[PDB]
Amino acid sequence: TENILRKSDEEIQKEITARVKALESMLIEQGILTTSMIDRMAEIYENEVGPHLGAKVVVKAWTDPEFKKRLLADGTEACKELGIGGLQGEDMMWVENTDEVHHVVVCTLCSCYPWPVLGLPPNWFKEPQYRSRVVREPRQLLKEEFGFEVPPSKEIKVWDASSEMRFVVLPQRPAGTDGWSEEELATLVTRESMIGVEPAKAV
Amino acid sequence: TENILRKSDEEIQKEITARVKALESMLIEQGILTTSMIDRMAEIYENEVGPHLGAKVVVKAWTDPEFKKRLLADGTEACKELGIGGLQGEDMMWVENTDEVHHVVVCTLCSCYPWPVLGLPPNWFKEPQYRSRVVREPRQLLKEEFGFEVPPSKEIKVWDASSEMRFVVLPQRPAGTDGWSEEELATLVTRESMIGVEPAKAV
Amino acid sequence: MNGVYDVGGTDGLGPINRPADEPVFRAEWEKVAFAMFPATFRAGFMGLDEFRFGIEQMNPAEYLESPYYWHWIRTYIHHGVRTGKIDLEELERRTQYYRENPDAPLPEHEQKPELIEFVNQAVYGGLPASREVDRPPKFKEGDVVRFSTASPKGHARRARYVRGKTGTVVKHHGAYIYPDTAGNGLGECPEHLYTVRFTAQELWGPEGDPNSSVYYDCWEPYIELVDT
Amino acid sequence: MNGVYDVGGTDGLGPINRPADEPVFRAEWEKVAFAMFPATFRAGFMGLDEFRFGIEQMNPAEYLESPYYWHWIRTYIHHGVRTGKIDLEELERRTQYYRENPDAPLPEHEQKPELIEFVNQAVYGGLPASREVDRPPKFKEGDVVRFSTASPKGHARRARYVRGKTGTVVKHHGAYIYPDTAGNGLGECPEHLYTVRFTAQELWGPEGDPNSSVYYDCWEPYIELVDT
Repeated sequence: TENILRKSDEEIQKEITARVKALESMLIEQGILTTSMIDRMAEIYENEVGPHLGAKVVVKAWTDPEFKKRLLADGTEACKELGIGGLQGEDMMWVENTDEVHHVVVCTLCSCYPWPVLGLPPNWFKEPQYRSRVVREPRQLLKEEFGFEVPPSKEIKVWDASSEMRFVVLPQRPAGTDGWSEEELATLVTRESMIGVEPAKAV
Repeated sequence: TENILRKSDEEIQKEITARVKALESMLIEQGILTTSMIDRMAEIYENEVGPHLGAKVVVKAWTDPEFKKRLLADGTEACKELGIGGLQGEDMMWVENTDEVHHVVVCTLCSCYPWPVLGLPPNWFKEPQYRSRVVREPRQLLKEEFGFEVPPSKEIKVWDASSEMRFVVLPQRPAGTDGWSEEELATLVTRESMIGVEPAKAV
Repeated sequence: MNGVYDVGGTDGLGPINRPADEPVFRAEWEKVAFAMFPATFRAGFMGLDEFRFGIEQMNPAEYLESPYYWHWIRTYIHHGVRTGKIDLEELERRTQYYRENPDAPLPEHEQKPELIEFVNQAVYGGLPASREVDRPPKFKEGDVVRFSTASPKGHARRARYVRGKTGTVVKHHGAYIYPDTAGNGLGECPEHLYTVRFTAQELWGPEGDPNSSVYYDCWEPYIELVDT
Repeated sequence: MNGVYDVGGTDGLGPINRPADEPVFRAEWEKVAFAMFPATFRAGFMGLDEFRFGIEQMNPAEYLESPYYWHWIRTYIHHGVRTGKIDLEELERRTQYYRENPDAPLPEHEQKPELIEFVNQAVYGGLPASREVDRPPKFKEGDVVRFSTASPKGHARRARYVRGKTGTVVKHHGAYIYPDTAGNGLGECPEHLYTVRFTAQELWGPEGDPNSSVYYDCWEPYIELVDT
C-alpha cells in the first residue's frame, strides 16, 4: 500500500483533471470529440449495459437445457437470441461450473472483460493484485479475498483472456430454487458469479 | 522518467531524512549504533576502499604473467598477495577480456558488487535500467549507453552475480603502453573497465 | 515486450483493493477518458492492439499505481505524438492553462450526429476481430504443443509465465487479427487462434496445485507440435 | 519470490541514469542507512540473505523509483518488527517528532570501542559464506543441466529468466550458505555452488544474439542433469 514517493489522492486527481481537460480541448478542436459523444458513451455504460444482461442469459440456461447447450456451443450466437452482444463481446465462450470443475476468468496482460453481459469491469479486476495472483494461487485467492472455499479435490480452471475471445462463467444453479421464475432466479446471479470469484447467491 | 504520481525530490528527501533520524534514534537507544560507528563506515568507503585497489591488481596482472595466472586461478587468494580483500569480496572470480571474448558483470536480482577492489557501486549499477537490459541486449546497451562497440563476431559473456561469488573483469592492456610503469598503467584502469561496460582507457 | 504490465505470476503486488461498492465512473475526467477511445479510434490514432501497446510503454511505477483511465490518456497522447495529430508543446501549454483556470470553457464546437451513430453502431454491432484466411489450421483439439520462447520488444500476447511451457490444444476458434503485426502498425495479418491448457505444475513447478490448470489463448505462430 | 526486483530481461524500465560523476553518499541520511547494516547484523536483526528478502517485500513502485539506501531502511524496519526489536508505533511517533524538529538531537549515548573493532574486522576480514559439507558435488564442468521451474514464495536466487532453461556447468566453487533456507530464517544448510552458462538464444529465443551467453550461479538443488 504505502509508497513514500506518492502524492496525495487529491493532488493526483488535480493533475489528471487538468491533463484530461487539455487533451479534450485539442480533440474537440480537431472535430473528432464532442460533449454529446462523451455523454452517450457514459449513459450506455452507466445505465444500459451491465451484469443484469449476463443474469438473463444464466437464468435462461438454468431453465432451458436446449438454450444452455447452444450457449456452451457458441456463446456469441446464443446471447444474440436475447438481443445481447456487441463491443468487447464479439466472441464469447461460456464455461459451465459443475460439482467437478470451478472456472475463474482473468486478463493477466490487461483488463479484457465481456462488456455486453457484464458492463465495464470493477477496478479490482483491472488491477495488478488480482491479475498477478489468480493464475498462480487461485484456490488461496478465492478463500482469502472472496471467502469462497473450493475443496482441493475439485479442479480449478483459470481462463486468461489473452485474445479477443471473452470467457464468461455459467455458475451452478443454487439448491432450494426448484420451479423458481426467471425473475426470482436472476436475484441470485451476480457479476462475481459470472467471473467465477464467487458462486451464485445461496437461498 | 515522468511519473505523475511522484512527489518532488525535495519532499522525498525531507520525508526520508525524518524516517532515518527516527530509526537512528531507536537503534542508538538500543546501544547497537553510535556516531563513531557511522563515521568509521563512511570514512572507509569514502576514502579508503575504492577502484584504485582493483587498478593495482589489473596492472600487476598486466606486468606479471605468473600473478595473472594466480589471479585467474583464485581471485581471492591472488588479491590477498596485495593486502586486498574483505567484505563483499570474500569470493572473487576474475575473467580475462581477449580479442575473442568480452565480459560484463551485473547483479540482476539486487546490487552485489566486489567492494574490496571497486568500493561501493555507482547508482546506475544498482538501478533497474542497467540490470534489466544488460542480460538481454548487452551488445546494444554497451554501444548506446557507454559508446562501446563490440563487433558482432566477438562473444559477449554477461556474468549475473546471483551468489556470493563476485565477478571482476580483467580488461585488455591498451596498445601503445609497452614498458610503462605500474603507476602509468594504473591511469588507464577505471571502475567501468573492471565492470566490463568500457575498455581500459586508450593512450 | 517484457514489460511490468505482464503481471501473471508476479508476487508482492499486495492485497486486492475491493471496496464494497463503487461507481462505474469515479470522476467526470474518467467519462471523458472512456469516450476518447471511440473518438481516437474513428480518427485513426490507433487500433485496439496498438492501443494496448501504448499502455505497455508507460513508466512501470506509474502503471502500477495510477488510476486505470489514466493509462488510456497515456496511450492517446502516445499515438497522438506518433501520428503527428497531437503537438506535445501545445498540450503542455493547455495543461498549465487548465491547471490555473480549471473552470475555463472547452472550445466552441458543433455537435455531430455521425459520432453518435458511430458510438451506437460500435456498442451494439461490435468491432469483430475474426477474419477468414486461406490456410487451414495447423493444430487441433488434443495436440500437445510448446509455447514459443521468443521475446519480441514490440507488441505481442506472450505472457512470460507461459513461454516455453507445454500444454494441450483445447479449442480452435478460427483466425483473428494477429497482435504481433497489428499492435506494431504492420496490419491485421490474421492467424488461427487456439485455447491451450497448461497444468499448474507445468507453470509453477512440482509444488503447484495438482488440481488446477490455466487456459491461455495462443495464435498459431506461438505454438509448435510436440505430439499430434 | 516472483517479485518486481527480479528485473533481468524486463523491458520498458527506461534509459540508464548515469551522471558524469556522483558522490559515494548523496546525503548524511545515506551514511546512516549504510552504517546501520553492520549495527543491525551484529544485533541479530537479520543475516545477509534475510536482508535481501526484506527488500524483495517492498511496495514494487516504491522499489523501482526510491533512493537505493531507502531499500536498506525498509529492510531494517521489516526485520525490526519481525524480531520485536522495533515498536512501529514508537517509530511513527519519532518520525513525526523529527519531521517537526529536524535539528533536534539524537539520544545521549556512550561510544563503544567493540563496534569500531566489529566494523574494522568485517571490512578487512569479510563475512565468508563458504562452508564445508559432507556430500561431494553432484555435478562437474561440462555437465548439461536444466534449471528448476520451482517458484517459491520465500527468498531464493531463482531469476525468472533462467527458470526451466538448459545450460552447461562452467565451474564448481565448493559449498556455500543456501539462500532458500538462510533468507527464510531456516539456517545456512549449505549446498554446492556452480556457475552455469546459458546461450542468449536459450534465454531470449531464436532471435537472441548468436554470440552472447549469460553465466548464472546455481546452488545444487536448482539444477538437474540432462547430459553428464
